[PDB]
Amino acid sequence: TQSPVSLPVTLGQPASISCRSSQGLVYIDGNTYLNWFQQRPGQSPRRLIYNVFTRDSGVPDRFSGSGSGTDFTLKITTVEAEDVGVYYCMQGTHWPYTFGQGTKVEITVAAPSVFIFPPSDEQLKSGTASVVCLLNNFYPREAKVQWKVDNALQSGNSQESVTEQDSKDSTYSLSSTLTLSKADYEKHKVYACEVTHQGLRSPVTKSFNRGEC
Amino acid sequence: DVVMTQSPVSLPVTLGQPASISCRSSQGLVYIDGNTYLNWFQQRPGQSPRRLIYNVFTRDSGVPDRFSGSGSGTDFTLKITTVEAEDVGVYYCMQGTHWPYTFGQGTKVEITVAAPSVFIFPPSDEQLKSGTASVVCLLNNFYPREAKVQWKVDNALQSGNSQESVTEQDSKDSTYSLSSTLTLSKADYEKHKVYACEVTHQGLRSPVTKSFNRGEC
Amino acid sequence: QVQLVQSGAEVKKPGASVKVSCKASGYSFSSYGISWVRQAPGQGLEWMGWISAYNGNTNYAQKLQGRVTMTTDTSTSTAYMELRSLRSDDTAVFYCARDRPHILTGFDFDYWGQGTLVTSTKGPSVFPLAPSSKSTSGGTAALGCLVKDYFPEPVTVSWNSGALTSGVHTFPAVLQSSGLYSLSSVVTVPSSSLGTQTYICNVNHKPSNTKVDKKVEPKSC
Amino acid sequence: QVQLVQSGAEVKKPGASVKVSCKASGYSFSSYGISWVRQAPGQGLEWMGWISAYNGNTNYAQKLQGRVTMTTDTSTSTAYMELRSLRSDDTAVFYCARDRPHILTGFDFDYWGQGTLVTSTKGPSVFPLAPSSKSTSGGTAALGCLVKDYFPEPVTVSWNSGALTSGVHTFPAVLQSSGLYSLSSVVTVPSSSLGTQTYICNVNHKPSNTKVDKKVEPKSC
Amino acid sequence: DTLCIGYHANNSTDTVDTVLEKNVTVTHSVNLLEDKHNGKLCKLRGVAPLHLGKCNIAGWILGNPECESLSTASSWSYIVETPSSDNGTCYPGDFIDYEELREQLSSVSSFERFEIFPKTSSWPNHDSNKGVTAACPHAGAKSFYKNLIWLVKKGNSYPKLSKSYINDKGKEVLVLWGIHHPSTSADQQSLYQNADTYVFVGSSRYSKKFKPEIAIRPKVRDQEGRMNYYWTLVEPGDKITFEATGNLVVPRYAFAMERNAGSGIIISDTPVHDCNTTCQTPKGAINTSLPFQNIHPITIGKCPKYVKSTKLRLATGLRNIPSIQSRGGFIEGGWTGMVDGWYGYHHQNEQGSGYAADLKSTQNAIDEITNKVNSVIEKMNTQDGFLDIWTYNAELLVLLENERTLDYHDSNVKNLYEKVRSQLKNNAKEIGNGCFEFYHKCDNTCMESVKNGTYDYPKYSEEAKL
Amino acid sequence: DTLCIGYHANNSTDTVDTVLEKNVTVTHSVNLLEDKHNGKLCKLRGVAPLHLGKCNIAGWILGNPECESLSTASSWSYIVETPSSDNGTCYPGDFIDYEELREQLSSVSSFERFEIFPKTSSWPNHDSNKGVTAACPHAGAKSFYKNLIWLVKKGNSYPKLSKSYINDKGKEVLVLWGIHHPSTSADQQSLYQNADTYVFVGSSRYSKKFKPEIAIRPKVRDQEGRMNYYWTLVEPGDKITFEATGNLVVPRYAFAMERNAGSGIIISDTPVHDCNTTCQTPKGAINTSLPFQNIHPITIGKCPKYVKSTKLRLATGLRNIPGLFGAIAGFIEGGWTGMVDGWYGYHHQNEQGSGYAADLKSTQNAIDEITNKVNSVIEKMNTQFNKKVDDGFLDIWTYNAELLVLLENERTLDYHDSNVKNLYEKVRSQLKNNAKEIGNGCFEFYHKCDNTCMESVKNGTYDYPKY
Ligand SMILES: *[C@@H]1O[C@H](CO)[C@@H](O[C@@H]2O[C@H](CO)[C@@H](O[C@@H]3O[C@H](CO)[C@@H](O)[C@H](O)[C@@H]3O)[C@H](O)[C@H]2NC(C)=O)[C@H](O)[C@H]1NC(C)=O
Repeated sequence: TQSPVSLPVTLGQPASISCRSSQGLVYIDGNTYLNWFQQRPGQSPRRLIYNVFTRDSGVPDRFSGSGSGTDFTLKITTVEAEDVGVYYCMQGTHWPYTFGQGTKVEITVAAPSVFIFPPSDEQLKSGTASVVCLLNNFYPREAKVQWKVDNALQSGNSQESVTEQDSKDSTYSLSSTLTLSKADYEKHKVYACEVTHQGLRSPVTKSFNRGEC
Repeated sequence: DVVMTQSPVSLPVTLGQPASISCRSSQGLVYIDGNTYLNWFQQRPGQSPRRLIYNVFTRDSGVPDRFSGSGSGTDFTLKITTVEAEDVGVYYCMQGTHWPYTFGQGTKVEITVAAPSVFIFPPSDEQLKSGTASVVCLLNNFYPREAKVQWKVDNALQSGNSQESVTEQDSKDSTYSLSSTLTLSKADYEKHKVYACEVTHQGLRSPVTKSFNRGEC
Repeated sequence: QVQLVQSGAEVKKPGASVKVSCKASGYSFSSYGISWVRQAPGQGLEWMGWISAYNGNTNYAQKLQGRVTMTTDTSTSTAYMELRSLRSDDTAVFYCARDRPHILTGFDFDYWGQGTLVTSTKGPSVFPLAPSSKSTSGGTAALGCLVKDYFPEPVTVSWNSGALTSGVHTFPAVLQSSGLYSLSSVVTVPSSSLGTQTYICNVNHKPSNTKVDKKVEPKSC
Repeated sequence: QVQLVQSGAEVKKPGASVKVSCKASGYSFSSYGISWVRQAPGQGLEWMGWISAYNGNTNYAQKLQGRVTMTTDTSTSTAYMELRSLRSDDTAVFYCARDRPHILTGFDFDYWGQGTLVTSTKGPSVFPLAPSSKSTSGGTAALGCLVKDYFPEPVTVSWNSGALTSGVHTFPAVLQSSGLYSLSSVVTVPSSSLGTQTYICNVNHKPSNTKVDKKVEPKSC
Repeated sequence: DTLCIGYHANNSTDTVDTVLEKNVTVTHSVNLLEDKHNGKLCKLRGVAPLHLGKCNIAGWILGNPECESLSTASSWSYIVETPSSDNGTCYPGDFIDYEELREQLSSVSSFERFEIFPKTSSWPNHDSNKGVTAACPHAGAKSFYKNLIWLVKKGNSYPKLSKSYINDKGKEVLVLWGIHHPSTSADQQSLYQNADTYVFVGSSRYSKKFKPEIAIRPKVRDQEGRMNYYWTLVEPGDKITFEATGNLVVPRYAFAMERNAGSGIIISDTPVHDCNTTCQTPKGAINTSLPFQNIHPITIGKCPKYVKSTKLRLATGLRNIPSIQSRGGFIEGGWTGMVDGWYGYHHQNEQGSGYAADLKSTQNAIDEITNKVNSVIEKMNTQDGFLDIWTYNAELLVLLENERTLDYHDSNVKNLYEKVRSQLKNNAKEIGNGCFEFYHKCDNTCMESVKNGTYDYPKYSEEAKL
Repeated sequence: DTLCIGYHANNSTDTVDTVLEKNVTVTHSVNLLEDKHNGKLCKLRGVAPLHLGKCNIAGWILGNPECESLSTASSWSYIVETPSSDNGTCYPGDFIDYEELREQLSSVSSFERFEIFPKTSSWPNHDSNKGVTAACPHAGAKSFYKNLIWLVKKGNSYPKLSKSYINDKGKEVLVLWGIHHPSTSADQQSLYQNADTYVFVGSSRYSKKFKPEIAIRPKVRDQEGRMNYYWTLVEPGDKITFEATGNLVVPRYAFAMERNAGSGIIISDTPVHDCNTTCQTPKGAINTSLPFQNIHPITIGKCPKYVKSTKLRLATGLRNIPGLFGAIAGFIEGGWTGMVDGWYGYHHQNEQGSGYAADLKSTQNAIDEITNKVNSVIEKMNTQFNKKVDDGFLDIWTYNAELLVLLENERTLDYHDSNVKNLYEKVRSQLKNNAKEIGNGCFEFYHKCDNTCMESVKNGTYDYPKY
């Protein structure tokens, strides 16, 4: 049993996760709890603290797992930006190993720099137009992106995608993509994405005119 | 060896009221399934001791229910409700499982005022025909035991030439009996006329004297 | 340099079986000790089975005991995995890692695998996202690739064949109403270097064995 | 009925050995253990040894272990005891009683012996203690025997061969400067019966096998 | 000729528990728990107990009309109460210092009830007859405690009260009184005229001022107001004093007594008998031969320590395996014929056959076993939390010492076989059933040489065969 | 061809105690008593407080001239004292409520000393400079507690004192004062003029009137009269008041502080380091799977429960040899070092080859039962645990735990002894006449049995086709 399932934290200050079991597993000669691994987005998990306390080779001393009997914790002094991803508890003694829900780790205000990219000519030669808006390296994650075509609000024809919190600078990056047919794209001139974010004194708009760099 | 410590060594009691003796050991007695102690014994004067309460509590066959031995582990007692006159003699503790029995000091039980009736017996003629004269004074069935017997020959106090002997307390009437014997040579016996024993005892308003004149019944 | 390798991503319809391999390669290989674990998005992780070529008798998960099967080879130093029936909730990324050859002595995942992601194919159309307006920004330019209409995921995208990594953001793939996936990958660069620095994005969609290298150049109007 | 009997009193000088027997009469002889105990006047009691007819193995007292020895016979159903050296403080009254069959079972002294008093010989001169006076007293007369100058103890004295016991007092023996013992035995009787009732005292000194029956008659002056 | 070794067998049905096995039958064993019973509530010491029927202690000492009037034995060693004896304090309220009073009255040597304040004379300025109530009925009419008097105002006035008594009886006197707490102010006025009243009971050993509270209670036992009951002990010479202006239930009969130390109360339905037994339990009595008992936590007198266990029996002998009924480790079956000792031999030759025990091994075992059993009883001398843990500590120790006992026997037998095996190496082979097949003929005196421990073999084995 | 059975063997030197035997070597075991030793301690970083050194707590809080003045760290969770702490109360007397104060100052989060009553201003009608004595020397001269002021009469008069302070610091303030008890009436007059004096220290949380006693105590530290030391905690907003007509040692410096819960005092000569380790013995691992230790009866912080035992080690495996049922130490008189897979296993021998193999059905069932039993013991410990209950339970629980470990160790080795006897009976019941018993835990195969035939015996399905 893991807790909490969602763990919001910030840089500088430490953190802690809690795992509890049904039986006070030991094994013979104190294998006890299996160690904990950090799985970054789109990456395999790596070893950290095997045999409860023994640290893994090639891992900073910031991490430190401690515990005795059927509850356990894992403390990390000073959270860096790279310390982000999903964490899980490791089944012990049993072969019905059973892992946690795991806890998703997530990390000063930073305003997004906004960029808009018109459809590449290559694409327009196949009947579909994709306009892209890029919000790069902002914090916190809360951000709002509206599309405007000839100043009219759009609805449905846009998809968004966000990266996990950066491993170095603790920022989020976000992409919004306006997918239109080539038909509709030829009917309107002004394409724009309006961005709002806590770090913006005013809403920002990046726009362009069709066929007009 | 087990140290069978008795207490008290001298036990003075009276009739009607009960009594109790105490025995303690160095090591506890069990001996497999509660075999325990052997018992306690009552040894009358000039007689063999008889069984009483074997296996601590189990009473002996042919013994009244007045006796009752109780205890658990080391110590403590053997109680007797209402003491009769026949309940007199020496008592001792049981063996200590391990072969060294080691018995007690066997404490001595002893029990209204009764004045002695006094009798004096002159030397029998048979004896005087062998050069020795024995005068005897008998104090019969008195209580308490404290009694004083003086011999007087022609009214002079005697010293050394008398021996005494007392019976144990009677098993029926709780009285003591005492004998004093004045042993003289036939020479001295012919020199003096008046032979007397003076008796004093709490039950006597005055000292009693029984006397006789030699050769004169 | 000690790491294991396994088979790439695959795709099978509900009903057909699937096989996955996990080679040991370099270097310090216990003769014995290999385990398998799955991870579906939205759930967590659960043990599947274990095997040793000692050969200690293998162990399976009671829930999947009927279907799973374990095999291994000492010469090639490779472990294989097999499943019988498939379904919608059976999709997950299967990982493989080493275990104690003895099994009774202890347990440890010193080195982990890559992750065989198993779920028709279709290569992506890669469109340049080219720097726009004026100097993008005076001190910073943005550019990228639009990797559109591919299936099934997943897809790789590096920049200048690994040379460029600092400042790169590759966004999570997104499913479209068409049933095809879409993905964007951007990077920030000095706006002054645009005229002198070539930027190439390298898109690999292994399900269709497709390689596309798209040069993203500015808008010299 | 199952009373046991043993040898009579004896006497031996320091240096010579002595033997004592203890027959089992009235038995009921399931062959079970026999024991021996001593009792000296002025002291108490101490175990000497033990012997069994079921078990040939015997047990002795460590202090007197060297000198003592135990033997028994099944046919005659009798147990024997013997000592080597003698001394003044080793002299005591020896008793014999049953104990136990097996070593593992409990102990019990259900039946006891008579008491062999072992400790230099004579018969006593028995002199009448006659009651005349003024007939002793109106309601009660006293008379007895003076059992003088015997050695060694012990001496018996009954009256009219057991017929007369009520009112009898037999006093403890007393040692004299001569080295010989002296004893008195008296009885009270109705002073009216003196002229019609014969009174005899029966003195038995077994060490000299001596029997004296002395008639005590009054003083018809 | 054949010589064999074996252990003792017996018809005992005693079972002991060990570390590995449980309910193991053994030849000899000592119990550590006496709960043997069917005893009937008897009497500790010659002194019999005071039996409360239809009442409790409070109703008896106060004198509830429903209780049986003296009567009342002069002396009692303990008091027995009934669980269905719930009619005590007829008028509602609570008995102050009830637990203390219960322990005081437990054991008594002399007890006498006397009229400390006669109803007719002691109260001339107050009405004593009106002190009755419906809560205390006797014969279908209002009555009150026989030992107390409920003083009411005499007409239109309640004068100040001041009565005293000097204990001239030569022994501590138990005095009891009550303080009334009415329902409403109207009842307070109707009973004692005055409104703001007070009560004071002074003595050398005791002093307290009671201010009665006038309040409406839930109304139980048909009375809305309550009444608290107090008591004290007046030493011989001390003077008790009753100063009060209302709300005082003065005493009528006090109790001159000479209490005894210790003792307690038994609450059970068992009857009384005359067997004169010396420990007692809540329901019956026991023989207290054992140092532990499991009947009830409450005990009177010198009884064994209470321990809540299913069974405690320390093992002394070996496992009993007779194996002979119906038609008929290394050695199977026990030697029922052998009774000499725990361990023994069995010879077989032309002269005869018989069993015999080795006393050197047997006596050394008896001395060590007896010594170990006494060492455990020396451990019990350690005089709700400790009870449960000591019980488990004792259970563990009995189980542990039982395994050490049976293994000590198992080792003593193996040492006896190795003693014979090492003497005759080639003169006799091992059967495997704890027996030895004598190749050369060995007579009775030759068999004794093996028992003595002095065997030589200058003769040939004769095992040439074949 | 031959098939044999045996136990596991290894190079382990772990010894356990059983019911019958002691110091028995076993293959696998879990310990139940940890003794590493203090590196230094060195715990939670800074955290040891102002190492007291030559002074004690009383001298430090009062400000004995021999102690080092602040200085003094801002925060500490526990305090360390030395047995050689000669310097406490320089002036004789006794510290009232000393044990209480020790537990209050044990753990602190914020600590600041401030001048509650400045010597120069607060006392205009009394002489504060004369408050020195020979009992408190500093540099070969009479001195006094740095945090207190001993007020003396100003000439021929000692006016009534009345000073107060309101706690505006926003956190409980520790105030300390003293009451002097002179030797003779002449000294009482020479110090405070008045004869029948009194002192009163009032507050919302505390109130007491002190009447000083004038008596000749036996001489100590060159002072016949003594001095009792008192203290209290003023909550933020409460007002302390000092009403007195003599014999009052007013405070100079109070301590505004914010206490923490728990903790205690350590009296030892060990020195200090910095290593960020919690209460459990170095190197802060601590990291003590066992709930038992044998270091000190009481230890400070979140530590395991103390048990004074020579050794406690619960057995899991079997006897290591590189019985009751007859197997261990019986027919099979040796263990298998070559076999490493499992506790119990077979050993085949045929023309194809030879090798060891363990029976996982018996081994896994044993591991599951042993692990379950080991966890059941750690559960029975932690789940269920003034001098006759604090120290009394310790000696009895230690004996109860010793007995239980001894008991459970014998049940473990017999469970292995039985599992092997069951494995041999499983093979024996299969081949009644096809192979005889060697007597060394082996079987002489009369008929031919290849690797696939040997596996049929391991599977538990044996056929009877041939002589
Ligand atoms: C301690 O001694 C024995 C230990 O087994 C217990 O007596 C036995 O108890 C069992 C039941 O637990 C009885 O078994 C029954 O046997 C009949 C046939 O006789 C069968 O039809 C039933 O299905 C059942 O198996 C057994 O008869 C009985 N007696 C013997 C001689 O084995 C005894 O109860 C134990 N006592 C305690 C206090 O633990």
